[PDB]
Amino acid sequence: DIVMTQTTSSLSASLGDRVTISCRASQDISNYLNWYQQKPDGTVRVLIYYTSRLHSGVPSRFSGSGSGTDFSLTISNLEPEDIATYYCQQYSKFPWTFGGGTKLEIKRADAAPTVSIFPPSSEQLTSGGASVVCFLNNFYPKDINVKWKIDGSERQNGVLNSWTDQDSKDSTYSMSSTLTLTKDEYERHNSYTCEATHKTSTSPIVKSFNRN
Amino acid sequence: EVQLQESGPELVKPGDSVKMSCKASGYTFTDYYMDWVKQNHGKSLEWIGYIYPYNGGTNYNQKFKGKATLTVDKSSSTAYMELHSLTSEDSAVYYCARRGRFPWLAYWGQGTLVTVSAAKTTPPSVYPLAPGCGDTTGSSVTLGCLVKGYFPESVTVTWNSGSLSSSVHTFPALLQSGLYTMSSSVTVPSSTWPSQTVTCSVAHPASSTTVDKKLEPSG
Amino acid sequence: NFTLPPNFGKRPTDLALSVILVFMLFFIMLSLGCTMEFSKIKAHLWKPKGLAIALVAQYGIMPLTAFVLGKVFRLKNIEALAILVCGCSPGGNLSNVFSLAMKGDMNLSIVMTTCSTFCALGMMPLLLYIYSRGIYDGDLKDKVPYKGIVISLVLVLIPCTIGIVLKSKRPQYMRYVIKGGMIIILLCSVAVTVLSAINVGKSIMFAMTPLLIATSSLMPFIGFLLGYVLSALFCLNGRCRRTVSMETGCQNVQLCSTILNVAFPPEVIGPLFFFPLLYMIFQLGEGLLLIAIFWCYEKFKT
Amino acid sequence: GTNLSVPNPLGFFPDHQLDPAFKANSENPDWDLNPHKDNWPDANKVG
Repeated sequence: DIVMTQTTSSLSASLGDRVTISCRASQDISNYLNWYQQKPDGTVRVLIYYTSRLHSGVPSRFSGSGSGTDFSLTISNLEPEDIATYYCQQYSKFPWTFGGGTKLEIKRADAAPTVSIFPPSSEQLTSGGASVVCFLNNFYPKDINVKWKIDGSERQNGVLNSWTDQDSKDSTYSMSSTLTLTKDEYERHNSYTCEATHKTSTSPIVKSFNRN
Repeated sequence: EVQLQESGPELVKPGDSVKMSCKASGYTFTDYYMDWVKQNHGKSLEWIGYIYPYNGGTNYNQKFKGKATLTVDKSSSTAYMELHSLTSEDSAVYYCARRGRFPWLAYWGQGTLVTVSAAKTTPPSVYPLAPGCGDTTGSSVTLGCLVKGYFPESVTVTWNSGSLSSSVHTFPALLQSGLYTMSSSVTVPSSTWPSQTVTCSVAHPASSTTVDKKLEPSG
Repeated sequence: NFTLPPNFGKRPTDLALSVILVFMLFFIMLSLGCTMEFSKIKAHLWKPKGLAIALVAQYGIMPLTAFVLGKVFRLKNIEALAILVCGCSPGGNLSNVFSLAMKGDMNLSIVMTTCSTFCALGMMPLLLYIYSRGIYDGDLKDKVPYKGIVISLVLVLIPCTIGIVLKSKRPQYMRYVIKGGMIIILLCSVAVTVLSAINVGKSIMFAMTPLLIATSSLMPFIGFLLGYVLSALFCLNGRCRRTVSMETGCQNVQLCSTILNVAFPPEVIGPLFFFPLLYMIFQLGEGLLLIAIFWCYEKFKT
Repeated sequence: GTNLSVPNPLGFFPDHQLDPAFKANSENPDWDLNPHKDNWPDANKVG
């Protein structure tokens, strides 16, 4: 079994720039690699076969060649249509493994997320549970991290984070961090505060919520 | 032009077999291999196996040997795949591809989504959330609506009242324990929400339930 | 609905079958070269009339008859290609023992076999290129083994020259050595028949097809008849007629299987994966029938 | 070329070779180096 590895999981490309997607093989395959492109709405399409040949229909801007264990896929000028997930597949051995991890995104200036905490609803408490959510909005680098102070009780056991795909009017993502809880301990910890840290900013941003 | 059409979304309890159909068209069918590829939720592809329509010759991956059977039905030109004993570990989209001449996958189907769960359909529970005692209005205030508990992933929520199209964020559903949770956020100019009602409407066609409620400012 | 056995290549029975085939080849070649002379081989080399006519017959009849049979029988593109590769293949070493059964000037037989193998490694891609045009526009020129052919030629010539040296040096080992070799050959042959029957199983019913059986039946018989006719027409000795014919009739079918396996996936070549086996068994049966007929004819001449 | 099989004159299967170490009969037969096999769409078409 050949393990196919791709160097980068997410790559920023901007527009009218060429992105070289690098795929590395566990062992030598000698020019038996294919390239596939999966648009956000499924529709997987094959771009390059035999590492040097364009499939009939794909634009002539798609290129990329390599031999041995290192392979590349060049795009030249990058149109908005060429924003998708790219895969490298080998067929040297029968299992026919895939690369599995290259994603593209649009470059823009860094932005500080808009942070806002939300106290649990009144009817939520009567249901028999407790949930607090802090929202991060319109931040470009999607690799931020979030924490919960809980008055010096930093925990990550029961936290859930939901990402968001890049929009069209902008190029920034969003956050949905929830802290699932039941009753009889939500009031046992008094106040809570979401702690989102962005490496772009030297210091994090805090919103503190108080029962009273 | 060759085009492949799949069966459609499926929902099966654990341990109950399912079948995937791939209606080929645009070519004479019985001269090209048909490969099946499974994509995990994260987005990693694995090759399951192939079938030769002319004689039904099949060869599966080692992992999928136990739980993958491929049939062709050359009369109707619709390849099939069966999974037999499905656990919760296998899910997400399965693709049928037509290998062309040399060993490369040429044309792909739209993909069939398979979900394995024992949970029944449940109407969502809608919890409205408003800013607390901070009252940091500034220039604009962000509002939202939160739902949870609905099993089938067919929820849609639209404000339809002060939404103003833009400044609306939606988030994918998450699996806490058998049930899905999702939320949405909206940004409104200051002094508008405390005076003009915004509400949040959520529709769940699978359970045929619609909830439209407003949120009073906290105080 | 053609399905190969679940584990065809990797099985103890298949490895055993290959081992017995190798042992059969070695012992057959040793006991078969134990009846040659170096001087006669040199004389046949220095008089290339028989070698030239044998090569002309092989490489101008077998590919041509394969092409004509494929065109006449209206076979599929893959089926017509499978017979063509068999026709272009060199004459196998079965011709040597077959000619031994008909007292056919074994030195000429081994000379023809060796030179035919060499000319095969030289010109088989050429014959494939000029005969395949019309079916399989693909290359198929780099799929024919090249180093393997010469390696096999040397590895089968080694026991032959060992036996020749043994005969020339000291002949009193013949009775002890020859009988033992014959015994080994008989045991290996019955074992190889049983093992092939066990391994193939019921999958042979798929590849019999009336057309495949027909072409694999006419091709060796046509080769025998045409080679004999040409050798007789060229005013050759009666002894050389039998060996020339029974060499141009036999073929090395391993190359056809290997080339087809390399060039195409197993599912494309499914039903005719057993075509080399059918050709081998049909040529063996026809050769045995011809040997029996010739022996009966000789009995009539007493 | 792409074929490195040592043919056996009395052979009818691809694994019948003269190699002493019978790697063809093992789980990793390396006598063929042509993964770029041709599916030949018109293999079963007459003419």
